[PDB]
Amino acid sequence: KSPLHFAASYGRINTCQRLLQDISDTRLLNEGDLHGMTPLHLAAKNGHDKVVQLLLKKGALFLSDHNGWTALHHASMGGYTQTMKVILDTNLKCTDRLDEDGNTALHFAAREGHAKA
Amino acid sequence: QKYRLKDLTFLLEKQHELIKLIIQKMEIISETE
Amino acid sequence: QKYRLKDLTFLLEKQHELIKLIIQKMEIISETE
Repeated sequence: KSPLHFAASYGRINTCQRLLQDISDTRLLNEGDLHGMTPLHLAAKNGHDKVVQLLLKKGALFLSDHNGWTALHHASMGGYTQTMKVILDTNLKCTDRLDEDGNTALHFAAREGHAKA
Repeated sequence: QKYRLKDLTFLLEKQHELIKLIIQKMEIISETE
Repeated sequence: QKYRLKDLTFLLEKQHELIKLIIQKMEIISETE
């Protein structure tokens, strides 16, 4: 739990591939820390598209933390267009999610000034 | 000085990318959790 | 403040060189491709 969060948060991909072996218990994959942020949230927050792709290939459900944000909210707040493009080719249903204040991902991408996002 | 500041920003962003690469490639053994 | 900005640029360039040296000397074992 603690190692996987670090490895995903800093893009250490081989550590993630090693930890995510013997795929049978998805309780470790979709479990958030104290702020309720799953590994997918962290990997997208720091903008590591390869880790996001690897986690999605195992299925990560797109949950929500203690502020209603999703992976796309973080990726847009940061401005990483590549991980956004990776996310937008899977379920295609998270584009219009809302946090605690009814903000979409577009709200954040525009507030922070990321034109390409 | 505006031009100088823009060049400074560009260089700092390249440096930030390099540092993130360092963190994602380094060895961690004794200080693991 | 122009003089100050020039000194800042000089220091940042030295730092960038040091970081590139770190990357080219470090150990990479578990995170190799």
